[PDB]
Amino acid sequence: MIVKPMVRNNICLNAHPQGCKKGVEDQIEYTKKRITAEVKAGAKAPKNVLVLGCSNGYGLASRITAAFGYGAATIGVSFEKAGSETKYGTPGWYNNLAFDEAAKREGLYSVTIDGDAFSDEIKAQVIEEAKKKGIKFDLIVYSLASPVRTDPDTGIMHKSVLKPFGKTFTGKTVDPFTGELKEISAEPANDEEAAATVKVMGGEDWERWIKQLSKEGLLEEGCITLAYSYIGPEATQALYRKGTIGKAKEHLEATAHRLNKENPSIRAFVSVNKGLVTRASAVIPVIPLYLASLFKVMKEKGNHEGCIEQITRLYAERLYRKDGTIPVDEENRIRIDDWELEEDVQKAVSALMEKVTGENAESLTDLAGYRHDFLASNGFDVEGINYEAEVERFDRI
Repeated sequence: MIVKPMVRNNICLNAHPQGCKKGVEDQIEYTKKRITAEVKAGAKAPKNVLVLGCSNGYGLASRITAAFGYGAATIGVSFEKAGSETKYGTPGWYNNLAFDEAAKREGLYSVTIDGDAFSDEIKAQVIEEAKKKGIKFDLIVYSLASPVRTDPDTGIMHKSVLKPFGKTFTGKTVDPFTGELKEISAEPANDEEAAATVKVMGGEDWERWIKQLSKEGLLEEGCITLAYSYIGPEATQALYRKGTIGKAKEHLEATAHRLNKENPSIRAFVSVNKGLVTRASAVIPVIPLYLASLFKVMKEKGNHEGCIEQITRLYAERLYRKDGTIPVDEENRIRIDDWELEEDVQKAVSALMEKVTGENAESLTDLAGYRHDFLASNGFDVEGINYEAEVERFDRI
């Protein structure tokens, strides 16, 4: 049948198999052009990489950059739903298929483990595969993105929330598909939601991954491990700084800190990345309007980045530099949101957000870019795909 996007409750339910494939291929093509012999010259390189949350976003870009930019062997872990002949798989499933197929063609070692990365079973499968091939990891990318986590020690499921503390957080927002400006709110959270959010979005599982791998002797001396995060603009501080998200990030930072203390042979960092369209963006106040404005400003300035641009820059200009350093802020965090949080960028975005109305939104902001990023995450609206051609089956390509 002809596959078109199906969005319900601000979520794209289905996925285009060929579109997802093309999306992966485009990132690979960029990486080959971005990470050249000259960029790599005189710098170290990853060899054995573990990527947790490898099927989309920053995780996918991290695996692609490591594999197709540096030639590294990668083990990827993600929790997908398989396609089947008549029903849809998750976009990450098709992405993983595209990646492994491309990696095989290049002659690269690539193994994808599908399952709950929060579980000890999945960790066991990783350790087993690593033991089998004599692999010691020198780079571990933690990019897990889930609203829920089942505690491996208790079996209790925890649900994260995106809410402030004390007062209700209210701000403008925009529907990129209709162009309508709205006013939405996030109610203040309780102690349970706060603890649960830290349980899900903090650094517990990350540290658990590291400690288990270290115990099995699967970490190379000086192994780099990163957990991706976000700080955001002043307008959203009520959530990302002082909200439930803010507490989770604080736990993430304290975790990277504790990791370095107990493993003198390791290099752990929180990597603060730029803002991007995510599954949860739609329900967050301010965020969609900010991002649409941010995309507009940064594309005009020439410093706009997507996932693959962000991560290739991360590898080339932070992790593997010719000077052998790893630049961090005053809190020992890697910052690649540095272009986003430039004063000239933030002032332009702030001025832009104040001028946005229902009549000028499509013209004043990059609603087009927002729609593309939202759709491309599921394989829709990507260049070079017919879309008027029908998909024969959904368990392939």
